[PDB]
Amino acid sequence: PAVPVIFGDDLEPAVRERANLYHRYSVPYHQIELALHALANDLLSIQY
Amino acid sequence: MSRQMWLDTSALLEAISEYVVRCNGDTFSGLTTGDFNALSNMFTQLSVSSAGYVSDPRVPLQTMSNMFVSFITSTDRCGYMLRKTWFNSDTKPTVSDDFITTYIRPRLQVPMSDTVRQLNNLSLQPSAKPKLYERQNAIMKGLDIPYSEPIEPCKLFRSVAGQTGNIPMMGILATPPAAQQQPFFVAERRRILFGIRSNAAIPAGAYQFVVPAWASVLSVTGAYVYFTNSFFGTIIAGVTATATAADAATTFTVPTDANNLPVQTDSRLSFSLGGGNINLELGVAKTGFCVAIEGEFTILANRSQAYYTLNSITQTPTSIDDFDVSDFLTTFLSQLRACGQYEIFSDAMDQLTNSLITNYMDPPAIPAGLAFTSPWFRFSERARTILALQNVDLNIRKLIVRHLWVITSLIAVFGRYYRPN
Amino acid sequence: MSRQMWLDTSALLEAISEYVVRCNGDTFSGLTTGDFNALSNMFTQLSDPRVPLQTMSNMFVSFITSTDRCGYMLRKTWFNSDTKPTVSDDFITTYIRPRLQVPMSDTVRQLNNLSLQPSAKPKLYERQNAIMKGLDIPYSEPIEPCKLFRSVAGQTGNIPMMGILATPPAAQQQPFFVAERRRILFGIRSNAAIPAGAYQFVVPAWASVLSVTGAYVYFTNSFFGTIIAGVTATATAADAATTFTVPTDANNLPVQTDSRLSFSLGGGNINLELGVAKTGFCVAIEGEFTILANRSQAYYTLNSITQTPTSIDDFDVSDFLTTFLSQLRACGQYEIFSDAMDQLTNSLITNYMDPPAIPAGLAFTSPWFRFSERARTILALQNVDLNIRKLIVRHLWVITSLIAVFGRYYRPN
Amino acid sequence: MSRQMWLDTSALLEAISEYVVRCNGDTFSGLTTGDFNALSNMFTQLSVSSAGYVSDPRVPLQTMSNMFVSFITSTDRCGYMLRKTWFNSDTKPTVSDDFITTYIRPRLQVPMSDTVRQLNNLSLQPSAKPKLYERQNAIMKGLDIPYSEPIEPCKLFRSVAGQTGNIPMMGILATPPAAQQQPFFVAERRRILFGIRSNAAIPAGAYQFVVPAWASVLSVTGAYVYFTNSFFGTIIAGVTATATAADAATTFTVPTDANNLPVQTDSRLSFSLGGGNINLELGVAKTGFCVAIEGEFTILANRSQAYYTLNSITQTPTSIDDFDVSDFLTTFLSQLRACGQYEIFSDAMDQLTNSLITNYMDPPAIPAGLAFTSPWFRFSERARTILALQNVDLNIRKLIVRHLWVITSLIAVFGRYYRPN
Amino acid sequence: MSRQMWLDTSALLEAISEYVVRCNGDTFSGLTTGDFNALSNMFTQLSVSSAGYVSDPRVPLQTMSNMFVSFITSTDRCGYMLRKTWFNSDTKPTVSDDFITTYIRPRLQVPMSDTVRQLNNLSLQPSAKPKLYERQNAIMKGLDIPYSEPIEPCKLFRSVAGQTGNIPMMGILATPPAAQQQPFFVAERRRILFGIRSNAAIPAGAYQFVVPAWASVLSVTGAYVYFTNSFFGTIIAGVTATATAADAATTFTVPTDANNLPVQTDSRLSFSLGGGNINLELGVAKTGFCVAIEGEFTILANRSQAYYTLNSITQTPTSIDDFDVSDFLTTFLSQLRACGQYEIFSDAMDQLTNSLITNYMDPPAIPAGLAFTSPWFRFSERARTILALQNVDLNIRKLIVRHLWVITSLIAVFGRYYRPN
Amino acid sequence: KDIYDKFMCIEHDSAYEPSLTMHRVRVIYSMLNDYCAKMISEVPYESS
Amino acid sequence: FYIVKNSGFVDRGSTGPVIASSSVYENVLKVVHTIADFDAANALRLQRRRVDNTSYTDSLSDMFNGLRSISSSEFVRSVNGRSVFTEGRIDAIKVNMRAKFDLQFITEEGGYSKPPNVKKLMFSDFLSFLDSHKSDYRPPLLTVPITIGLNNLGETNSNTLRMRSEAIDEYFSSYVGAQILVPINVVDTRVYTEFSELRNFFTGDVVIRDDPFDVWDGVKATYIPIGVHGVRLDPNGDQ
Repeated sequence: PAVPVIFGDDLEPAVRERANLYHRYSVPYHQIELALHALANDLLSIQY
Repeated sequence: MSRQMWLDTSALLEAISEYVVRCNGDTFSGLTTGDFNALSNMFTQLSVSSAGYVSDPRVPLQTMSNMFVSFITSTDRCGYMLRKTWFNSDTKPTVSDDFITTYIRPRLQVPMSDTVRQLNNLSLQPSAKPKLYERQNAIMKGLDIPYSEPIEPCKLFRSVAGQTGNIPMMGILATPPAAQQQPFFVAERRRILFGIRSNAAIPAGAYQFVVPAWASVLSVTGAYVYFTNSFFGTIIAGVTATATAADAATTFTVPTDANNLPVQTDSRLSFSLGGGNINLELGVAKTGFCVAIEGEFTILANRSQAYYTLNSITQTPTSIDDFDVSDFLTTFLSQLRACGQYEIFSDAMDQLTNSLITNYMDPPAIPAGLAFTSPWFRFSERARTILALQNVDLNIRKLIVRHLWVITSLIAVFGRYYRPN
Repeated sequence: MSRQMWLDTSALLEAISEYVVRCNGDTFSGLTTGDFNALSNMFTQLSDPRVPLQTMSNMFVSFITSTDRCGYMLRKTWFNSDTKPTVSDDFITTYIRPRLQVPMSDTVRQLNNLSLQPSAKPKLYERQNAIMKGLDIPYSEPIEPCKLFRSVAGQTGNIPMMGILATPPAAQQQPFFVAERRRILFGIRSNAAIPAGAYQFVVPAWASVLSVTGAYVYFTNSFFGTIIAGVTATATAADAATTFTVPTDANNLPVQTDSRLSFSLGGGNINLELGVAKTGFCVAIEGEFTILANRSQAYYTLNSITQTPTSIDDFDVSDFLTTFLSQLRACGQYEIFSDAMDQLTNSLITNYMDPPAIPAGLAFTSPWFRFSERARTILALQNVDLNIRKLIVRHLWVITSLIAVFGRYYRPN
Repeated sequence: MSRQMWLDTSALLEAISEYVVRCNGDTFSGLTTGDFNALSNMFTQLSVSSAGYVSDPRVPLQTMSNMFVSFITSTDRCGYMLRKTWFNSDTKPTVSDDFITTYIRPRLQVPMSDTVRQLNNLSLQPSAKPKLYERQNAIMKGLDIPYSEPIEPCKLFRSVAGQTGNIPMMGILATPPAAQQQPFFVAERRRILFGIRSNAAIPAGAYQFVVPAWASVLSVTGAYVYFTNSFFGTIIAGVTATATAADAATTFTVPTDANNLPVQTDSRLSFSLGGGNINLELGVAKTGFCVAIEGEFTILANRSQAYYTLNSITQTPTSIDDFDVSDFLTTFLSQLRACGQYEIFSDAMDQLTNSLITNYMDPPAIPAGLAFTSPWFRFSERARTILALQNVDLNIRKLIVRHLWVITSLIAVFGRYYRPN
Repeated sequence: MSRQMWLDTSALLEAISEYVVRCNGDTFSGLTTGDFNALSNMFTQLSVSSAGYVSDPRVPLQTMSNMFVSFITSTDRCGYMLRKTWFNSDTKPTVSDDFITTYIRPRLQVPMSDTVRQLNNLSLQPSAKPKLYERQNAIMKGLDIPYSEPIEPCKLFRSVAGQTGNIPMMGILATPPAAQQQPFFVAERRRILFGIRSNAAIPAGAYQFVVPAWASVLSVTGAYVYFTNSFFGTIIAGVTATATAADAATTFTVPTDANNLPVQTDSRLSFSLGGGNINLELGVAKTGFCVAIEGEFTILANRSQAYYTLNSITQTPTSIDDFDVSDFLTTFLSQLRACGQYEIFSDAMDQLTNSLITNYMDPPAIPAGLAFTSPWFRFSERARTILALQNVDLNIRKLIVRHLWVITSLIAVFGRYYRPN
Repeated sequence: KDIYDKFMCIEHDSAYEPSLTMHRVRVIYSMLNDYCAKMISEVPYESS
Repeated sequence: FYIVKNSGFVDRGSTGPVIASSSVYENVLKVVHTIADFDAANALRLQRRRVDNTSYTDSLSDMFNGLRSISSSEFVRSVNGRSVFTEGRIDAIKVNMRAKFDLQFITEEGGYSKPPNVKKLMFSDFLSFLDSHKSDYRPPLLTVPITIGLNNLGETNSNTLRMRSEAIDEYFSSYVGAQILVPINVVDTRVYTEFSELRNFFTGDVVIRDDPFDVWDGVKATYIPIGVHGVRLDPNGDQ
């Protein structure tokens, strides 16, 4: 539905991360369980 | 973000409430009822995720409302959603505020949801008293409302060329007549009223009644049409409720049915005030008469727009209801008073209302003559006043009203759990 | 056992009902609805499923019938505290026990008071709690003002005040506050015109807890479908505005306007100001009535009662007994019960007054299922301290409801 | 910067004062007092420059007042604090000024500070004479005041439809009556007064009294209620205080209590005037009566907002107190006169209070008829004036009074150690 | 447990309150105040059975109150406290009840704590409005109150043969007189006054006033003694306030001071009403006179036991104050209303009060004719009632009152943080 | 049964050992690395 | 945690999921003594007194004896196949100490051949605890075991008479005997009967880029000066 990683940078459309580069999977895990790993996206952001 | 995003979330909150009421006193020890499971899962989606386990649902809900009030009260933050474009587009705004990144975001399923919606309008027994959601969709996107959903006609009432009030007409219908007067068309909670009152008699024959703009979208089933002399309990003067066992059958006819509709009969009628004028054939002369249509009133399929788009509005000033927001604010108000903010809030709202009004008229300045005679939570009135501004183009006032409503509704939903202390 | 222990089960039976009505006609062949599944598990948590429900009602009637069995529930102490009692009756042993989940269950209950659209017509449970433990009722739940009515200084009753409103006035009388199912009425009837200015109205006790949203406030002359004399609902497009104010709101609340109003009678007084003199005027407030936050106690505690005797509704019990009664008449056991209950009621009144004796002047005008009345009767004994009367009402109520809930499936064979 | 940043620092300076009071004459040779320890540390927190033990706390405290006066005078600098938004939102302003940088910043420990604060409202014996910080919070953020803090009724007073003022109503209460007049409700420092004056005896029976908007906030404990004929020491005529051991009991009841409260009795009572009305029952007819409630007065829970928000105001013009600012200015004034600036200050203030009001009315200009009858420090009066402008609507007026007040107080606190030389 | 154990803990809760107040707005980050540490240390000691360190008090404080309310609500639990023994001895009882074991336990340091208490009665400026602790000790163990502690004489008033009431006498003092009536000794908040009223002049001579039992324990410092005509702002008839610069000085004498005490002089006097009678020498004849003593009143050394033990009470019925509990209840009451329990709580106290009274009279049964006019928290009035039972011997009635008081006090202390939700 | 032990330490009561909370703060940071930095990248799927 | 003479819970014939347990439910306990904190419990353990000629006891033990003992048998009591509990409530001592409860599940197949081995904690063990920690300067943690018997009679199906009812009860007695316990209410479980909802509980999102980001590490971006060039010295702010 939308990009999971939020890079605040201003980029050329050509290289800008977009929705269709990602897919969302529904897995047999409670959100609580996946929670921590979701932070990676936040870390991946301010670092690279 | 998107006006859409706010709705999807509002809907979720309204869903949470629904399932709370569903679970009240149904939370037993040895079982996980489906309703509770759903309630549990909804709580789970409300927070971020990084909000961890939910041990006491009161907290995340409480936290969310608190952040909402400190947001909805600061122009600097919630400004973005006050500009014209927020109401008329699905443009993801470039605004950074951790309230929105946390709570507001697309929640509904597509396209399955939209579809279930459409199917409902064709459903047999819709919710008698619907969620703000539906109203929100109508007032903002101008979507359709269920075909069988009932409504109290008197709300629909708007000012027309002739009579400029539904309630005011009361004090006059109770004053004896000087001579044969003009017809009148009024509405109660559960019935529609029309007729002619005179101090002299009125001959038997055909009389035409021009169904008012606002009422030309009403439909009724299981209705009883009879002659009566009361309007909201107040007695109507200058009319007769008399009849002989063998009087000449009095009937009327609407442009949608080729057969005559009887009056004063134990037969349950079904007809619609759409299409034209009611042609009434009075069987036996009467000294002023009043017909009553009492039954289940619904808005004619696919014409609810007139009401919610605020299109049924012809003249200025005008009478206008609140689409029921008051009925939903109750709780949030109680919560406000209960912690002493009812005042500090009431101030911040005038501020919000004023800034909204502003972004609608070029050039950017509060129009002169604007002075409210009521507080933010008495919408019905404030709407009247917004609509009464001679300065601004009518269609813009209409928008402002609609806009204010959506924001107001949003409050009624999100603030309910406010507790700062 | 515990009072909580009963309420807990009551709730579980009202739940059995709710889900039964949910599953009606929604029980298909290759399909197991979530509702039916719940209902099923509730049936299990209790004990074909009709046989058991029956056995249970039977043993209940059998229990609440003999004063020797349920004696403990009639003591001033059972209603006063959550102290587990010492009793061995194979009914309580088999059916009464905790069934709600703590603390969760409670947490939900409160989250509910803040809910947007609570139930329009709540379960007995919610009432039981308010009346017994003095809990809160949802802030947005609606009630019919006339039920909220209790006798006050100025007037004896509400309904009776009708026949007096139908009689032409002799001279400018005293203010009146009366209530219908869907609206509140207040004004001053007179046979001589009344100047225009400012008029202080003091909101009665019972009515000071009400709050209205989506209301039309207009001048009328009817009350419960009856003509009010000495009042004129006349006016003209020229007449000056007739506003009114309440302490809770800083602005003026207009009358005879198509505008929807929402104000609160918690300020204690309505300040009304007529713009044009009238030969008797009656203002009406018609809208949605809810009970203000934290003040729903007054109503369900009977603490809103000041005079004696007084007017009193039945907290809607009558409406729930219907099922049970109809099942009694089909057994002939209607009379037997009618009597056994007459004892159950005596004994309870007994245990509330020291020394232990059926007080002076206790003749019941109506049978056990006309609570609204028998309540009036008990609230009428001046030889017994006031507060103790109130309690007997509240207490008697709870047992009544419990009956309304557990007997339903009664089929004594 | 942030309005919050100013309050926080005020509270610090206001705390430094407190401890200076504590340490006076308790500074001995070999002792180490928790008080002096606190003080000397606080002396440090002022100056961003340095952190060495202050050998002479006079120096930095002075430098600070001086810097402040020099800031608060120049509208080019302290202008930002006079904007509509500064009194509203907690949005750190983009302003660069030597003062703000060196002395203003957040100082209260969070969240602890708030926790303590709320825990306090429930405390048994709150300060009988509160720091300014408390009012600053109630007047600006609308926070709660301690549930059992005392207050003098008359301050609480405001103008009502019935009677215009309180103090002035005295002279009228003196003049014998023409004939049975309308009820009066006045308030002294330590007691509330109500009753009905008449030259002719008025019957024994029930009498209803509508408690005013300003007094429906009150609640008393440890009270003696009796019949008197004095108001602020002045004699009230048209009332009798006569009675005899035979007279029937004279009880009064309040909606909040289902029991009769006795009058002219040695028992100490406690009741709430928030019920909306008093019901008095004269046991024996009296030629004019006046009841007095003398006890400990407190503002009901979650209601102090009415007083501190100026929401108790319904008329215009109106009688308004000053929230006691006058009592705190004393020091600053006496320090101004000391160096001959009392004059030059009044002129910079008038520019401040003016320039302030300006920003409050769109479009941006001084109102017509702004006749300041008193100087900047007689606030009570200047408030009446602001609140009497028919041009600007009530709300904006009130907002200006509040905003003005906060600035006023802010001065009363920071100026004190001012010595130019 | 021990009556002592409750007092001890109460003292601690009160200390906690005190320090919460001391810390309010004095909690700056980067600075650990000695006060804040003490506040913190006390919290720890509160939840000593479950912790050795505390982060935020918001919770344990709440929990404690909630549990406490749940305690004095159920007779079954707190029954042991309503027995005659609990008020008499320090026998460590054994009660299996979570609340008692968890919160009620020894807090004060012995004997050092007592030593300080004594050293205090001797202090120069004791607290003007003391804690409940002091009162609790006085009323229960009958200990001494500080020698310099000021008090309002009117509270001290009790009924004596001559004049039955204090406030009631206001009515008679206002009615012009017939003959030369008996002398009156009445009292106000800040001044005590006596005299003789007549319609005909009184022979300038020597008059003797017997000092009433209740006032025979008073002492004044910094007092002006003048002639006056008012009493609580109510005019007294049969009294001359007139005097001439030529008049012969009027003086009075007390069995303590061998010297004459001037009247209508600007000299601040110091004397004691203990010892017997006041000898007044009227220098000039006057048509009714009223001497007034206005200054600071304190109870004499070692005589407080009279006031606080109810030994001032000589006859029945009698009017008595409430030792100010009502001024403390305020908070706990405001918290009960906040969650609609104010109703149930009352019904519970009633049960408590009754259950308590019962345990005092043999055989175990509510006395005949026991009718309460007031609710549990209007103590003053309820004590009057207990004290008015002719079938129960005096000493027991007093105890009922003293005992009931302590419990009421305790409630006012322990309940403050109640919030169930 | 093993719910993040390095951070819980059921054996010790945080109410008698303020030291623990300090230790926890320490752990938290190391958890950024052990959990938060490990990004779920492979959810297995098949065509059906 | 509670101290009690004897306890257990057998609910034979039930169709519920719980049919046996080493512990009981909270409402079945009657608290007659309350030990405030570790300290106090420890203090009582140390107040020894002479009982008779050759024996001594201790305030804690002395208090434990004051409790009514309910026959093991009475716990497994049954009437026509349904377990019933005619006895009152279990007299018990409430100890307000922090404690960890070790949960354990056991599945009852229906074949009553080999009795399960349920871990039970005796009063004796609690004393043994208090003595190994008498000197500790901060309360120790008691690990209290609690077993729950899950109803799994589904794998057992025939109508043939194999044994005597008395035997079945005797079987279940294996669950009773515990002296130190924590209420079954303590155990927080979610119980699903329709697979559907078990799934709806266990469902979550993970959005993942199809192709992994290509992260460049050793990029070397350094400034390089251009050749010789005309240098202009910016002039100082003049007047």
